[PDB]
Amino acid sequence: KKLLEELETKKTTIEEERNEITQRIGELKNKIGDLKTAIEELKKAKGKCPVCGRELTDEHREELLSKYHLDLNNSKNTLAKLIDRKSELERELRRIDMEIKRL
Amino acid sequence: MKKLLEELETKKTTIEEERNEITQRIGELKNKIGDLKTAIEELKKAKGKCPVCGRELTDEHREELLSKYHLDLNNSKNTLAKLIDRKSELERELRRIDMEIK
Ligand SMILES: [Hg+2]
Repeated sequence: KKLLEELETKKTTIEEERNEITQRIGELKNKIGDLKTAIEELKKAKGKCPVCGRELTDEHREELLSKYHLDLNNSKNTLAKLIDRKSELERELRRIDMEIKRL
Repeated sequence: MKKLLEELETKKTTIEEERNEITQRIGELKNKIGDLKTAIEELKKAKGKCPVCGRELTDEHREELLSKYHLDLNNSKNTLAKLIDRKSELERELRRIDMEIK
């Protein structure tokens, strides 16, 4: 019985992880999108920001570019890892059920 | 005669020059129109800071800037519609000058 209890609790723990990961994947995609369109605009700068109009030097443009591309890649590496993790948790869930149904 | 002919050739050329400048305006204009649409798209994303350079972008400045860009966008589209119609007309006149020339 306590075995069943532990399985049921482990199952809710997995679903919580899977639901949080699902939410993280969505946010990361939004972030990745924002980074790309930001990098796009930034490349059009030539002394002034094309979005807000304020002064933006080639030096800063460049640095802002390096920073955003580093943020973009890291977010894509995390996205990929999140996807794999979600797929793994789904197999665990199917398996945790397997054990339950039996008991 | 020979002077009528000259006048016809000289007018033909002034029309091609007009037609060629409008063509160039249209190209620039279109690119300015795409730039305003992309600047507005990014600007709609601001919430305290400019999403592009990270500077402070207050909600008040965002709306004002959004007003200016929308205003320049619609106008640019106004001029563009006009230039295209003018160019279409100049080409009508060019075809008409050639006839007169035969
Ligand atoms: Hg900016």
